[PDB]
Amino acid sequence: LTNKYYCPEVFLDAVATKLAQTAVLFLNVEMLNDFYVRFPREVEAKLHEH
Amino acid sequence: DDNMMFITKKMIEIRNLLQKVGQGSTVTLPSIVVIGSQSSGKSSVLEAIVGHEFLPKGSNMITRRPIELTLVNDPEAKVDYGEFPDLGLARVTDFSLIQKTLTELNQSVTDDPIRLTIHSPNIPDLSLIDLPGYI
Amino acid sequence: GNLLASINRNEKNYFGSHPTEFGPDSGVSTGVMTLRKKLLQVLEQQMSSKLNETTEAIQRELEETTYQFKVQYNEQPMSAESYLAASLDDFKHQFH
Amino acid sequence: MSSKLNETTEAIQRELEETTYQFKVQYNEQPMSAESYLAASLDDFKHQFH
Repeated sequence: LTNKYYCPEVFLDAVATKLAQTAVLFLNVEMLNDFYVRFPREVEAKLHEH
Repeated sequence: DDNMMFITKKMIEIRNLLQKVGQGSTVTLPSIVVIGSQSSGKSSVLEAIVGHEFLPKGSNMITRRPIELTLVNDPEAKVDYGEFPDLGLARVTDFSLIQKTLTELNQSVTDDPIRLTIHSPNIPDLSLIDLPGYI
Repeated sequence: GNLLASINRNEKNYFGSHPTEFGPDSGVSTGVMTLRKKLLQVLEQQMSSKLNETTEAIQRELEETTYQFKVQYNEQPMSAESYLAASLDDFKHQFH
Repeated sequence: MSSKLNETTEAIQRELEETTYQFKVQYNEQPMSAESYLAASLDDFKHQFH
């Protein structure tokens, strides 16, 4: 790992993987579960009203 | 001087809401507190009655519980009617029934102060509270 | 009835016995109507003064209630209809 | 009109018989309202989505 400036490919891919995973956790909680909870209620209300 | 009464009425409505928010609603808006010695106390009760219209007062009173009188400008209402907030939706036409009810509360005697609401076109909206006078 | 008017007629009439001692523009003030006007004035003034401080206090109690909404339940809103809808969706999936 | 009432009534009963038999061959005479159809399809979609 000490040759980070000598291997830009490997370094940039590592940063990409990390940012992706920590962003993915908050994404799953804040967005995905909110979708799983709100979506059925919204479907039922909107279909019956429609 | 229409703009004039109104500010006060909106404020009294607000005093009522701060009073009603909850347990920890220590917070509130001021109002008139009435105090009077026994000769003075009798005079004071007479005065409170005279200020708007005749109401049950004096006679034999424990004077244990304060009475939060909240008044409303009563344009568009042609009958002198007074109601109790706790017994909601109850309007009283004659103040003799008000005498029997509130004097029954006087004989019942918490230290909670009964709220009252009276509407009369002659009366300007106010917010006085009458506690027992010194003896 | 009409005791109001009557107590007003007497006040109007009595100062007549000694009008100069206590009548208009005399230093003293008397009768129920001027007293009432003044009561209105003072109530408006004092209430108006306490308005800002009481308002700040209400904002303080609102902030504390809101923070408890942050610590407890992560401030996600909830209505009774939202609760009922979600539970009905769960039951329908389970039943199917 | 009163005279033709008998024959016309018989003919209506006949066409009602034929419509009923077709209700027997097709759909096995089971009742159906639009709401029964909608809710059944909605429960299908809800199980699929969950």
